[PDB]
Amino acid sequence: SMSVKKPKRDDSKDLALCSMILTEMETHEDAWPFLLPVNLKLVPGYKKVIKKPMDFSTIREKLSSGQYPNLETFALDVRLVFDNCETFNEDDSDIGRAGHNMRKYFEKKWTDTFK
Repeated sequence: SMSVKKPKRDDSKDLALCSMILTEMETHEDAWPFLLPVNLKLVPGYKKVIKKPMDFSTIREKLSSGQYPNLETFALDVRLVFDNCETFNEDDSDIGRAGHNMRKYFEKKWTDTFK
């Protein structure tokens, strides 16, 4: 509350460490469905169904330009990528499986880096 603060967590490395995690996601072999925005002209259904499209390139630009106020907002957009993928893709598809794999990969890095 006013003039009563929990001890200050060092957040000065967060930007750099989120960039490294994002690099590792970008270079994963199952990243290919997620590297660029879904083409809303060429993928029937996507525009209407997926209210908040997100992809790694968009996260990378947001990161590089100070559009994440903190590391939680960064994790929200990464998770959004996988939640969108599950909304639109069957579990038993290459893209569906890619999404589950990448989410698992991300969540381990996240815990190991920050928890």
